[PDB]
Amino acid sequence: MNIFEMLRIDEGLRLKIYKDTEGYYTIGIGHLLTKSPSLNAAKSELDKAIGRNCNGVITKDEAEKLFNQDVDAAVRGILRNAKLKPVYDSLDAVRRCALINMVFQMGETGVAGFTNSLRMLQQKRWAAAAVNLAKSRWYNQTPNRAKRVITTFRTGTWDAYK
Ligand SMILES: [Cl-]
Ligand SMILES: [Cl-]
Repeated sequence: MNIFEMLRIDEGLRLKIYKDTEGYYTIGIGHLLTKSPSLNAAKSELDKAIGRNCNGVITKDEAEKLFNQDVDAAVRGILRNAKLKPVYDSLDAVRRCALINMVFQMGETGVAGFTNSLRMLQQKRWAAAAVNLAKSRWYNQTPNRAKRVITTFRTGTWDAYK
């Protein structure tokens, strides 16, 4: 299992603009287009992102291209971030994937705000970190996806995804 398979399970693949769980305009494998109500702000952001007139529809190849960009942006974002980097560096490979997962979904800024959870992970206090992570809007809004990520942090294995 790897980061790509993991995120593909959590986000799905959609070739048509669609609205995410929060009502935001998204496409492909979890690629946020805009936080704006406007479907047109979305179709435009979309053509700008793809470099063609898409009219809200992209191909598989295009979805995977955006996905590669986003995973790469997530990983570099973490490595540049004074708060995230030390956590990432202290973790084993599987748990590193779990942190990338959260960063991909909530952005660098959102995750960096999980101060206490971050401390616990860095302290290798698995069980306590799992309990803390669950006390969040994140967990309450997308519980099944959050539980899979949380179990990943707790156990250090891919069990939740297999
Ligand atoms: Cl809560
Ligand atoms: Cl969910």
